[PDB]
Amino acid sequence: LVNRRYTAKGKNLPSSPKKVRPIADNIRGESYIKAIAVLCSMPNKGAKLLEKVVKSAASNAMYHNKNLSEDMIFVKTVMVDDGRRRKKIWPRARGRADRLVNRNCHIFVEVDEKK
RNA sequence: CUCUCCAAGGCUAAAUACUAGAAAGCUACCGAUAGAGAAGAGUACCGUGAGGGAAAGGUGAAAAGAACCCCGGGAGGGGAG
Repeated sequence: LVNRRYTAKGKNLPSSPKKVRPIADNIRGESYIKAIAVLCSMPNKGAKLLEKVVKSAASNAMYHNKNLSEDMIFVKTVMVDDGRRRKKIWPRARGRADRLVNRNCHIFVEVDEKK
């Protein structure tokens, strides 16, 4: 389905997909200007990560299609998958130890020329 | 009774037990949770010490390891090879 000419992918980003998905829901299908404004405004780590990936996707589309400006572009699809995990130890009382997982996420954004 | 043997001195190869290993070979023996614990080692780690004891093999036929360009602080991705 993907026009892989027009897309950006960010692998192993430092946030959990459970925390990045809602921000993706708020910009899926919006216009590029509106999405960029939302991501700049909202002070969430996932918001900043999506901002980088979305800006890169728009840049790729513009570079390969010179007659496409920032205001014909809308964020067509947005996918947020889960990535590698790292386990570190958190020690507790009575010699008990717990493993403390750190999750990463993959982010895939495709833009498309507006309706 | 008869039949055998002649101690209280000292040696003796071979046939026999064994393979940590060395070389030459074999397997209706194993193929990475298997096989020695260990394809990387009694190392990492645990205990004052005696001692106990892991997990981790694979690009491609050849690095011929992605010139250069774009986004990004990078990472990474999108093109070009």
